[PDB]
Amino acid sequence: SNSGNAMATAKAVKERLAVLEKYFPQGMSWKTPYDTSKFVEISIEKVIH
Amino acid sequence: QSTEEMNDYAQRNVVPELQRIEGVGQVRLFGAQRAMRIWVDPKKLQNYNLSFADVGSALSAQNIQISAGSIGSLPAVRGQTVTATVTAQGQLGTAEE
Amino acid sequence: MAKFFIDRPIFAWVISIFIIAAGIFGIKSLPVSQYPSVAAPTITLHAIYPGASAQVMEGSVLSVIERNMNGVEGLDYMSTSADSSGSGSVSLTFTPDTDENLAQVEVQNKLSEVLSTLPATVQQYGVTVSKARSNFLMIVMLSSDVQSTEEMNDYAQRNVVPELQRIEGVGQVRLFGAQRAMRIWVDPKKLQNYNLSFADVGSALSAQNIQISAGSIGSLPAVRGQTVTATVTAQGQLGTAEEFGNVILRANTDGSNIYLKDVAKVGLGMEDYSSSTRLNGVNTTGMAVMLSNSGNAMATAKAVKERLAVLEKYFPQGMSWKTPYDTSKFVEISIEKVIHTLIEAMVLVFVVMYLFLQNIRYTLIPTIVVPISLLGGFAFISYMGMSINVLTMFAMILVIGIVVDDAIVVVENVERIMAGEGLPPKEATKKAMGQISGAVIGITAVLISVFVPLAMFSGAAGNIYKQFALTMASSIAFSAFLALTLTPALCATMLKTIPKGHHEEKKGFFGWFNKKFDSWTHGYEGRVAKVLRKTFRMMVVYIGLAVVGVFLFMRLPTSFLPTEDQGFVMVSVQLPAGATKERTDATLAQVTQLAKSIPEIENIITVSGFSFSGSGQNMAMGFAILKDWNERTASGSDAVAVAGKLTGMMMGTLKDGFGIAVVPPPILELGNGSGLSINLQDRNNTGHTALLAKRNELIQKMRASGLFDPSTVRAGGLEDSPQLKIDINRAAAAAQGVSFADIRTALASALSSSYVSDFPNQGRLQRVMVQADGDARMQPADILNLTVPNSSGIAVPLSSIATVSWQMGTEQSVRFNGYPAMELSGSPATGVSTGQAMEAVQKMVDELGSGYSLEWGGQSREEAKGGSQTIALYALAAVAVFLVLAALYESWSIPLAVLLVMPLGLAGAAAGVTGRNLFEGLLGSVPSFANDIYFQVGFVTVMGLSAKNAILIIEFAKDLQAQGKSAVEAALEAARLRFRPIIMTSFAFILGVVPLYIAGGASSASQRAIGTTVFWGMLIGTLLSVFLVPLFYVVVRKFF
Amino acid sequence: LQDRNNTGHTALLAKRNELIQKMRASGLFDPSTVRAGGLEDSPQLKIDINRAAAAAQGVSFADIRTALASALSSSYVSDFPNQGRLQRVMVQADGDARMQPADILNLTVPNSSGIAVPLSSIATVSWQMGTEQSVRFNGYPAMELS
Amino acid sequence: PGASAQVMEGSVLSVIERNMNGVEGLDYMSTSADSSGSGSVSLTFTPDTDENLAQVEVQNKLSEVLSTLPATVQQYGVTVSKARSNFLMIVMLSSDV
Amino acid sequence: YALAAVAVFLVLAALYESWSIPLAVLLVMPLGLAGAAAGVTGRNLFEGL
Amino acid sequence: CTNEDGKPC
Repeated sequence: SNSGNAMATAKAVKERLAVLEKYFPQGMSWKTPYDTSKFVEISIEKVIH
Repeated sequence: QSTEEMNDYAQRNVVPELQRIEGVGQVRLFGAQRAMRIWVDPKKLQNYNLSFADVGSALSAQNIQISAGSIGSLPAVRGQTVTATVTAQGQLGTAEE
Repeated sequence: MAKFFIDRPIFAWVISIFIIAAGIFGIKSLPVSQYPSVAAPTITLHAIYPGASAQVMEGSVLSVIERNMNGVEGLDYMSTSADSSGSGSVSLTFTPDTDENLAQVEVQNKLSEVLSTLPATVQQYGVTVSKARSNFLMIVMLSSDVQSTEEMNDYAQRNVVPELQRIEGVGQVRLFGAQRAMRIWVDPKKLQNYNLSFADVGSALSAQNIQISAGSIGSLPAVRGQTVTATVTAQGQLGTAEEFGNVILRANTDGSNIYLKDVAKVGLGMEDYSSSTRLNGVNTTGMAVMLSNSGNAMATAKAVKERLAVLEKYFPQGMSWKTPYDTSKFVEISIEKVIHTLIEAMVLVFVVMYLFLQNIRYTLIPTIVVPISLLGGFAFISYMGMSINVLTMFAMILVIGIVVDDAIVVVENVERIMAGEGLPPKEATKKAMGQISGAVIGITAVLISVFVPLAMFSGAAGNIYKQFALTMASSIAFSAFLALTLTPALCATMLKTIPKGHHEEKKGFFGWFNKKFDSWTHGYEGRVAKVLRKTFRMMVVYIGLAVVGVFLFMRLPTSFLPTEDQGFVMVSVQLPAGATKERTDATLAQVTQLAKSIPEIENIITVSGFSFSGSGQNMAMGFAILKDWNERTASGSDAVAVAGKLTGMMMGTLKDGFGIAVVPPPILELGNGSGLSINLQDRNNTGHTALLAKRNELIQKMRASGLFDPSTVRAGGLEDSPQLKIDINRAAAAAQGVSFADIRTALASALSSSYVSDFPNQGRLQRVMVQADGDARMQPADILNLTVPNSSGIAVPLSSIATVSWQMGTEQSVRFNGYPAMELSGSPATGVSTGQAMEAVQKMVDELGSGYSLEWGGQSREEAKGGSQTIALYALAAVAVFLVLAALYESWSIPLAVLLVMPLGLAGAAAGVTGRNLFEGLLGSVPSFANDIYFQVGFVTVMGLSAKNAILIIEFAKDLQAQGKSAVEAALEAARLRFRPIIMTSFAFILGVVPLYIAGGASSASQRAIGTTVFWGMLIGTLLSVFLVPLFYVVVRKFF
Repeated sequence: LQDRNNTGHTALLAKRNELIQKMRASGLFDPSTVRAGGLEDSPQLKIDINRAAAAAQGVSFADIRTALASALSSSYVSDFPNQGRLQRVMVQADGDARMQPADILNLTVPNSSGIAVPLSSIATVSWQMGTEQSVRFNGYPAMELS
Repeated sequence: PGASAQVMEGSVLSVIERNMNGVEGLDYMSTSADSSGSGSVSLTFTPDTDENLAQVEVQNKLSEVLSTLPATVQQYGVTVSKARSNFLMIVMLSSDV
Repeated sequence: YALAAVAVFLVLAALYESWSIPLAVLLVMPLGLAGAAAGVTGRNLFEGL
Repeated sequence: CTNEDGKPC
């Protein structure tokens, strides 16, 4: 959303998914293979280094 | 689980939780939630001389919600002791129905 | 900054004039109310679906509305509640920082997207979005005893309400009652006599009561030569009961024309008939005046009462008005208390200054510089956009003490110099200021540092802390400024020289007191020398005292705000499931005759068919309004004692149903309430019996196996009642000629109401509703003998189709965050805190398999987040105080001498609270004082004052040692120099807070809490510091 | 000019007319520029349907309401594509049929039998003098002048 | 449609106006009705009061009272406007064909 | 007008350390007022003439 | 104090 953050939103989504996984039916799993925040975090880490 | 069942579960449980997170602008499911699909056959309609509006109206008129009321309503006669809610289903919920 | 103004008195007076003007202009533009807004934004929907049950209503309206609301920016959580009365609500709570107006606008714009998908009836009535927050001001009541509630409701809505809305300051007026309506009471027997049906009545009334738009003559595309234009008019609407009774239902070929009066009776009635109010037994119609943000409450109450007294000259015979409850007398009393404490503080400081300094022109400087400080505080309050409210005035009452301590310090130093060295006022003032200026700046910095964190909290308690924080900090900053500019010049220009050898010659009470205080000071310095002689013993004694204080502090209950006697008591009647409004009315009459007996209760309002714990025909609630506190000065005449007496009498006499009286909390929205509210959900939509079984299993796990005081734990919904269900056999219904449209028609028409059209009633439109007569709506046989017409027009018994039967069903639904939920309550008994109790219940709910979850409710949402913010803020404040003190003293070690007096004040406050709880448990009723918001505020205040005293002592001892003395000599002379101003400040502040120690009347609960804390903290902490601070200095200088 | 004692429209109109009259002939205002602001009230045509006779002669009321509305008012029937835009189709009588009051006094309504039943019998048309505008200012009835 | 000035006023415009009291920053109100069945309510705020907050508050006060207004009004809807009323230019298109 | 006069008085009293010279300076406003009013009146008379 | 809203009363 306009005025939204990428890293914060991605982290929040993944945490909520980790919490929601407790009520999944039998056999169902989740995974985010496409995530646009890993690049931001790795770039900030490299710059700080 | 089939992909239709998983799509339904997603829409029901996972999508509302995700779209009320701080920052999510909108969530899009690559699929659709479930529905009751009636697959009409025109040649059978003709064998009986029916229509498509016939099916539409037969469905709309037999799958309605009945809001019955209550026994012993507020403007009552002197000496009424008990009230009670009335309940009639009216709606259909399975494919055999 | 002090020498500049000691030489420029007129410049100082000009700045004070500017401060006074700013403060007055701020006081004249400040909103006056009882409380601020602490709760977070909430919006509600309030749909209406007459005749729908909890299940039908929920599933077809409320779920559909709610599942379009995820994504409204700022949503915290979401709730839903439907009952068997035909009304349901969706309640969205938003996080703080959210704009209530933008939130409501967004909720409405989302609702508009789905309004079409709801049933046709729900669309006819309309969904009403609105904000929950209310700024309640007053209640108006019109009682007649001679006219019905409909006539009174109509008169109110037409004459009294539209004139109260116009008064300045009123933000909304609400009438509690159903409007008028043209009621048609159809008789089904007469209907079937003529072979008509309810659909005939509905269609005829919709076809014969219609609005006609005729048009105009001489319209715009006209013929050449047209000279006149004119609008045509026609009246196609009915307006009276006779015209409605003359409606034609069937015109025969014979010309007989059967009418609507043949099969029904038409008269003006009401819309719902659900609720019914009474004041002291007689009919009433109540309004609710609500203040507008940035409005004055006292002025609006005065204007409302005057307007009503003017309007009363046109009331019909028997009617009269009355405002039983009014929430402006609270803020008025708070203002009066502020003024009285200011005046008594002036008297006390006058007496102290004259007794010690022994002259009159010393008692005029504080009298001049304290009001200016409070005025600057008012100015700052106004700038930041706050209001005048009960909490702001308590903050003023608290800050008066510090603002008088400043002046006492400065004037006592100046007089000491003038008397000891025989110097003129200018030189003496210059010397005193050179001694105390840096110390004053450091004290101000430290006070700001310790008061800031109170404003950086979160939640509702954060909004409650912000009042005290900002008010006190602003007042203290202005007091410091006035102490560095106006007090020095006042001392330099008003005070007169002391002749060399003037004192020691007094012959009277003054000489006797001088000798007495000289002896007391000598004894005091002897005792402090003894204390300094043995250092290890006194230091271990101090460590013991500090640890004991911390212990007594931790072993102290918790709370938010104590319940206060606000003048009224609430009552909640509840009869067995299935009762009617007649038995509820009888029980309410019993309750009224009971509350008449209690001589402390003046008025009693009674509401039927409604309660905060659900809305049903077998519910009700009252409002017992007590006399003024002036008359209720006795042991068993407070709100809690009256509640107890009333509950006892109820349990004694009530025949049908039970009732309980309670004293509600202070802050109605987010005010202290007790319990671990829970909302057990099921993610898999397993059903209602399964979720109920799981709720009961959890209640069982909690009751005995857990540690939750098994009496308190309880379910919080509404027990299931028997219902009447009608299976419809479609197979047999089709074997005959009965369709399924006619079954729905018959069932929905036999028992429920119908909104058909509108009609103009003397100025305003109203509804027209069709419903059966009462005699055809009462027994279960009125639904079983409902014949339905088959395809051949003939009737068919509904027993050969439906087979009605009795069953137990749910009378209430609830969703939380989109999942069916069921509320539970509880409370950890003692020794177990909310933290581990909540962890235990979370693990319990974890034991129940997937598809069942726990969601916290109410205040548990705030209590769930750890209390790490408080510890973090307090540690950061301590670090900031240390930094400021190191900057002031130019040492990294000396600040430790002032940081060691916090244990003393903490121990004093905790011991005073504990001792009061013991003394009132032995001879009194219950422990009333705990570790709540007011304890926190009073403790911060005592800590600030003790830090100020210690700062001055240490800064005086550090300069003396620099002159070439030892450390013991420096500490001794600093104590001997600071003895007198400490005694004066203590006398004044303690005798000033004493009136808060015995507070009785309006809001005396918080006043007693803060009074106890401050009194005992100041006393004990001063008595200890007066002897220990020199020792802290000595050991901190010898250790490093 | 507000009225706060709810004295009606005729009284406020008379007061405004006298105020306009003495604003002229005072010397401070130049006449011919002192004028009542709101649009003037003019005569209107009133139709008084008689439901008793309308029913005795076997005439519905929806029929009367359809007749009256259709004769003098444009109806918006549908939308048509005009050169790449949806625009409105509107039905209305031609000018000759909606110019005089006789064009509405001589209407007829379907009887159950299908007959004319002139509106002159099941109604009564007459001239009135109605208000063309009703203004309020701050909650009270007002009238504007300048 | 079809309502006189008096009926239109007393049934819609007074209903809205009475509720529109207490809006933060309101200076004075004024309504006006005509025999065409079309009226208005104009609310004039104090200068130094923002147009956007004023409009949102007015919209919220209107929605609450909207449920009671007549059925034809709700069907056509009540529109909001905050534009000036004095002209700036007048563009004249002319042609001979 | 009263606010302007009071502000002038207060500012002058602060700057020069007196409650008297501000009075002396405030006694000079009536001269300006008389001048301005007489000027407007006289120009009105002249234009009418 | 009726019609769904209790009021402090």
